[PDB]
Amino acid sequence: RCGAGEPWGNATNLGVPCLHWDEVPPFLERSPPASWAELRGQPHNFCRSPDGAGRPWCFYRNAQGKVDWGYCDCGQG
Repeated sequence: RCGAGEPWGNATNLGVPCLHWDEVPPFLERSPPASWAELRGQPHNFCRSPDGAGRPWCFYRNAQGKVDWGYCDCGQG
């Protein structure tokens, strides 16, 4: 019990901040499950999920310099 597909906003609930969708570098460190062009949150940052598993996700940037995507659910591992 924590939140089934809980979009914690501009940070993954596990505790890692989401980067802006238009600020996603061409050299991405993690590969997304599909094209995310239609997440349509380009100007801003925020957990996005049209389909997949009814579970929002964002691309997060960590303080180690990496930019990968993560599920906004509740520590998805």
